Amino acid sequence: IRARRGLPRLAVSD
Amino acid sequence: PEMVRGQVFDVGPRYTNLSYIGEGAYGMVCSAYDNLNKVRVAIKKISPFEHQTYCQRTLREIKILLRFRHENIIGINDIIRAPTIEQMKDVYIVQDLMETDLYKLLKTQHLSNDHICYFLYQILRGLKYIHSANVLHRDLKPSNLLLNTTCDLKICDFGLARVALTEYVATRWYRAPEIMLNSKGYTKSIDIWSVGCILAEMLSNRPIFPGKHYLDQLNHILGILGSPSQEDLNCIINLKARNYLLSLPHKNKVPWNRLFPNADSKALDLLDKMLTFNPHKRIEVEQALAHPYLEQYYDPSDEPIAEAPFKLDDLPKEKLKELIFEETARFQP
Ligand SMILES: Nc1ncnc2c1ncn2[C@@H]1O[C@H](COP(=O)(O)OP(=O)(O)NP(=O)(O)O)[C@@H](O)[C@H]1O
Repeated sequence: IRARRGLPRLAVSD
Repeated sequence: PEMVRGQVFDVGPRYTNLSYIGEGAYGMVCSAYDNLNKVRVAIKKISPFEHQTYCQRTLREIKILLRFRHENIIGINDIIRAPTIEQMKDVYIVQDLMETDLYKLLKTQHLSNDHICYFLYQILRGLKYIHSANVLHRDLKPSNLLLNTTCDLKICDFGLARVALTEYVATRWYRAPEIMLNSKGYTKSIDIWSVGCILAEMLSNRPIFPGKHYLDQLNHILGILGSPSQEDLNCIINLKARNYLLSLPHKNKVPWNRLFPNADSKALDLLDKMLTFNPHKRIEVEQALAHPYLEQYYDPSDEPIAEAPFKLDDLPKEKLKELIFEETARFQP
């Protein structure tokens, strides 16, 4: 979802 | 035929290089390399044909997951079973490989408010599709929320889903109080309650309503929500359940910000609406998605619903084995 909508990557480790 | 932790996995030659992932109460899950699509997948082995309840779980999960198509719901890529019904004793269900689940994550790390928001959004976006198909999942819990490193989430484990209870389950901590009060006539609101429990557990890394049985679980629920109001007692129609509630000592409500002093106040407002004792006043999935806490994700143009809603418990295990054989025939060469 985030990638398709152009939002920055959200990683589990952060 | 390759073996994993003593159990056989007869999935070759298409799937190879097995690696143990884990086990639920009904299946053993490994990863494998799919030599057709040239990627690693997950494979769940089920051996259900000896018991009525096992067969039901297998048939329900396969019939539903084969007909669902949604980004936040696990799919079935393939199903392996013997070419004859007499030789069919195991079923192997092949799915997209995910990296972990929310249960295992919450045992290891804090979730930031950004994580919690994004996971909650995806749970409800998936649930919006499920409920639009007129299906109840009925067993939402952290262990069946699959996750990958980019925080994509998929709901899995539909063995208890029904179109809108005595069997064994690994955990009852996410079940709605109206299930425990034998109110019957369960609705989509039981899924919202479970999501409420999962949200609370993301905020604190602890289950909010643990308990050794329903009586103990209800005491945990009432110890936080407080004793039900007069109006709440009217939604409990079962004679014995209502008398039981009336027999309990009065308990005060605990403010959410005392239990979760570091949580986003918007998250607590939405939590309050999901963990509403009265199932008729509990928030519905569409209203939950529109809640201010999820404002950066609510996007009704990008939240698909089922094109059409869906519209067995008295069948013997031999008849269910037939139906299982039939629904899986499409994957045979
Ligand atoms: N597609 C998958 N990708 C990665 N891990 C998975 C996948 N499916 C299941 N798992 C892991 O294996 C565990 C058991 O899976 P589940 O699908 O929940 O099993 P069950 O035995 O059929 N039902 P339950 O008793 O409710 O767990 C899950 O909790 C996940 O950690």
